[PDB]
Amino acid sequence: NAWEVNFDGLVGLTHHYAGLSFGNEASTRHRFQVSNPRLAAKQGLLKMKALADAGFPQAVIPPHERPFIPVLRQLGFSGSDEQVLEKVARQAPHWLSSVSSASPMWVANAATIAPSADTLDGKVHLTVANLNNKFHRSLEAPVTESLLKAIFNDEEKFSVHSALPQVALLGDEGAANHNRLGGHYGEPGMQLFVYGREEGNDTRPSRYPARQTREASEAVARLNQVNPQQVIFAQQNPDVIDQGVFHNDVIAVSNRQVLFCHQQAFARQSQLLANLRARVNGFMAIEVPATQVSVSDTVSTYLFNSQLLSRDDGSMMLVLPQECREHAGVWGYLNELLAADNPISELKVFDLRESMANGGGPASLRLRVVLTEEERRAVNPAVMMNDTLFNALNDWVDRYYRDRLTAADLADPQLLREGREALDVLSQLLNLGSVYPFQR
Amino acid sequence: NAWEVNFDGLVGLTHHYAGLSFGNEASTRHRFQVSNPRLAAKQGLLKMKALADAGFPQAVIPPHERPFIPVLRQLGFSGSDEQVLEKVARQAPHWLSSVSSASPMWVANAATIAPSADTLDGKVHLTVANLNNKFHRSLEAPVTESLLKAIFNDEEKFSVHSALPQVALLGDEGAANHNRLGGHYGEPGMQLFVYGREEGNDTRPSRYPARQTREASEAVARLNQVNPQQVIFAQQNPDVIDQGVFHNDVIAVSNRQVLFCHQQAFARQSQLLANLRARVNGFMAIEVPATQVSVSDTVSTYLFNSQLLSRDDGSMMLVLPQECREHAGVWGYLNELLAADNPISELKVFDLRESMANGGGPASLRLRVVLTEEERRAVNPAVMMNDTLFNALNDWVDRYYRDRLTAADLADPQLLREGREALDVLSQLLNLGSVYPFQR
Ligand SMILES: N=C(N)NCCC[C@H](NC(=O)CCC(=O)O)C(=O)O
Ligand SMILES: N=C(N)NCCC[C@H](NC(=O)CCC(=O)O)C(=O)O
Ligand SMILES: [K+]
Ligand SMILES: [K+]
Repeated sequence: NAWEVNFDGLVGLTHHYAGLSFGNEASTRHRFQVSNPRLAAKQGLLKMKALADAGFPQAVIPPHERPFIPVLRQLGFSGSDEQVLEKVARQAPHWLSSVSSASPMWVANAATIAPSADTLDGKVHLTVANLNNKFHRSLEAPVTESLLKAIFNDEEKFSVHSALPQVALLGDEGAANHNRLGGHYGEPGMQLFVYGREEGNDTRPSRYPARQTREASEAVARLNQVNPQQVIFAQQNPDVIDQGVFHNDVIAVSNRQVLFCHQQAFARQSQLLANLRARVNGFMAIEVPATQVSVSDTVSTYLFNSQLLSRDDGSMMLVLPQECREHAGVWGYLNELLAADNPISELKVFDLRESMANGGGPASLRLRVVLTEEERRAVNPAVMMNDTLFNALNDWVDRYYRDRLTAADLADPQLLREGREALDVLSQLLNLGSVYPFQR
Repeated sequence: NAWEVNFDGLVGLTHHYAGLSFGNEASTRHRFQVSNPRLAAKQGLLKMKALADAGFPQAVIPPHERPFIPVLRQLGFSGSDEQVLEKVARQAPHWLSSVSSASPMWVANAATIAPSADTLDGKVHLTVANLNNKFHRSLEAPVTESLLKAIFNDEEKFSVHSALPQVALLGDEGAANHNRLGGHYGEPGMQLFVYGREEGNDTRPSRYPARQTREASEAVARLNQVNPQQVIFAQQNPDVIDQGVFHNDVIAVSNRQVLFCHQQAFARQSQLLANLRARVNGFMAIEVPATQVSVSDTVSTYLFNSQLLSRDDGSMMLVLPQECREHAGVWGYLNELLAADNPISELKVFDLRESMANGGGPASLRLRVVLTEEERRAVNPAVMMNDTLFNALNDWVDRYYRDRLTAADLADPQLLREGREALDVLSQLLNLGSVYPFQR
C-alpha cells in the first residue's frame, strides 16, 4: 500500500533563456528574452504547495551549482573562478550559458524510477539519466546522483544507479519517457518505456533529434531490476518528434489504469494500446484526435505535460499550465473531457510561464516516486513539502534570487557568489551536507 | 634540439572484427572475419622494431583491459565477472564486442600533443581524446589517461589533461586530426588542427559522420596551452569524409616543412596552403591530384596514413602499408613521387594487414611526441623500444595471445583470465604499476 510522491525541482537562481535545446521549440522561440529567476522559483513552489495542501505527497529537489566553473576549466579556461568567468565571458560567452542553465529544475529528466513493487530485489531503484543529447543538460548527472543519494539515503530501501555511458548510442532522458500503468500504486505495475530511435531502425525523426534510444531504455530497465514481464518498449511517433515533442511527456501521460495521449503519440499506436489493454486490467486509453487538438496546439499548450493525479475516491485531476486555459480550442477540449464520462473529474491550472518559456510544464518539474509507508519514512524528511519548508524556501528565494537576469549577467562575479552562498545555506536547510562540488 | 619520438600501440589480445565504425569502410567491409591477435601484435612490433633499428626513436603504449566488465555492469548486467560475461553473451552479445575491442591500439587517436617549444608554460602537454563518436572507442579515455600519466610521469616536464566532455558537440579524435609544420622539431612549430564540422556551419558530411568538431579542436588548443600565433584550424573536405576519410591522417600527413596530402583533402585547400606558405618558412605542399590517385584508391591503400620520417640528412622516408605496393596505380605514383625532385627519397613498406582490416595503417598505430633530450630522459625508460623490450614483448605475446579469435569467443571466461594475467605481467614489464581498473 504505497503512495505516489511528487518531487519537484526548485528553480535555480541562474534561470535564463539561451535557446540551447534544438527540438524544444519553446526554448528556441524564447531565445534571448529576459528571465525572472525569483518569479520562476516562486511559481514552482506555489504549484508544489497547492498540490501538497490538496493532499498529494510533495517533496523538493534543489537546484545545481551554477555557473559551473569546473567544466569551464575542463574546457581549457584557467585561473581563479572569477578569472575563468571573465575569460570565458570575453572569449566564449556561449559556454557561459551552457554551464549556467537552471535546466536541472526539470526533474522529470532527473532519473527513471522503479517502485519496490516492480523490482527483483524488492527495493526502490533510481537510475540517473545521462541527458547526453544536450551538452548543458549532460552536466547534471553527477550532481543529480549526489542529490538523489542525499534524499533517498536509506540504502536498504533505495538503490541509486549512476547514469549510462555518455554517448549518443545511449541517449537517456529519464522519467520523461517513462510510464507506469496498473491498479493501485502499491501493486506490481506495467512500465512503458518510450524511445525515439534505435540502431538498425530506419524509423526515426528527420528534423528534430530523438534524445532517447531503445538501447538506453533497455539498459535502464535492467539497472532498475524491473521484472521482465512488467516492461514494454514503444517507439515515439517520429512525425510528432519533428513537431516539437522532444519527450514523451509532451504528448502523453499515464496514471493508474489511464493513458491520456494524443492520437499521433506512438508509432503502431493501435498495437500498443491493444497490448496494454490485454496486459493491464482495467486499462483505459483516452486518445485525443488531431481533429479536436492539433499536434501544433499540443506543443504550444502542453496539455499533455500535465500531471494526472488520483483523488481519494479514484477520480482524477488534471494539473495544467495556464496556456491550456488561454487556448480556446484546448481549453474547450479539456472541459469536454472533464464533462465526459471518464476518470478525469477535475481541472486545476497553474501559472508556470517562466518554466513554460523554456519548454517545461507541470509534469516536467516533477519526478513521480511511488513509495510505501516505510519507504516514505526513509526519505530525507527535510525535503518534504509543508508550511515550514514552504515559508523557508520562499524566504531563501527572496534573499538570493534576482527579479531579472540575462545571459550578459552570467559573467557577473557577484552572481557567482550569491549562488554559492545560496546553495550552502540550502544544503543546511535541506540537511544534504556537502553535496555540491564547490563544497568539497 | 628535440627529436620526434614515435609511440606505437601494442595490439591487445581481444583484437577482432566487429564492424563497429560506420564511416570507416575497412571496419565495415571486414565485419565478422576471423582475426589473429597474436599476428596483429607481431606485425606492429616488427614495424616498431624496424623503425627503431633504423634510428627513429620508438616507444610502446600497452593495450587496455578487455573485455571491460565495468561498463557492462554500468549497462545493467550484474554478478561476478564471468556471470556478467555470460548474461551479456546470451542477452546482448553486441555489447560484448563494444567492450572487447582492441581499438586503443590506434594511439594516433589517443591524445593531442603539444611539444614544449609551442606551449606557454614551456611544458609538454598531452590532452586525451574523448573519442565520443564511437561508443567502443569512447571507453578508452580514462585508461588512456592513466597510461599516459604512467609513461610521461615527470610532472615538471609533462602535463596530461583529461578528455573533453563526452558529447557530440565536442567530438575529439586526437592527433589523427592534428598536424605540425615548421623547421627542426625542436623549434616552435605551426600546429594545424583539422576538424569535420562546427556549429552554425552548413558545410559538413552527409553520409559518414564528422567525428571531429572545431569546438573540440579549439578547446584542446587551449588545454595544451598552444601559443595562439602557432595555431591554425582547417575544415576537412566534407566530400572526402563521405568517401571514408574519417580522420585527417587518411588523406594527409605532415612532417617538418612538408604537408603530403590529396588534392581534395581540405575545404578551401588553396587558401590553406597559401596560408601555410606564408606562415611556415620553407613550407612544401605535395598535392596528389585525383587524376593520379582517386579518393577511392586513397582510402583502400592508405597511402596517406603513412609515416613521413626525417632522415639524418634532411631527406624523408615514407612508411607505407603493404596494400600500397599491391596497388599498381598507387605504387606507380609513390615511385614517381620517390623519383621526383623532393624530400621523399625512400619508401619503406610493412605488412599491417590485421590492423588495416579495421581501418588502421602505419600512422594510426603511432603517436608522435617531440621531446627534448632532457624530456626524452624523463619518459618511463621501460617503454622505449630496443632488443630487450622487443624480445620480451614477443615472448609475452607468444605466452598469452591466440592465433584465432571471433566475436563468439569474446564470451569465453578463459579469454578474460588470460587477458587479466597478461596485463598484470605487462604492467610489471613496463613498470606502470596498478594502472588498469581491474588492478585496483
Ligand atoms: N518535458 C520535460 N520533461 N522537460 C522539459 C525540459 C526543457 C529543457 N529546456 C532547456 O533546457 C532550454 C534551456 C535554454 O535554452 O535556456 C530541455 O530542452 O531539456
Ligand atoms: N586513422 C586513425 N588514426 N585511426 C583509425 C582507427 C580505426 C578504428 N577502427 C575501429 O574501431 C573498428 C573496429 C571494429 O569495427 O572491429 C576506428 O574506426 O576509429
Ligand atoms: K470526466
Ligand atoms: K623524391
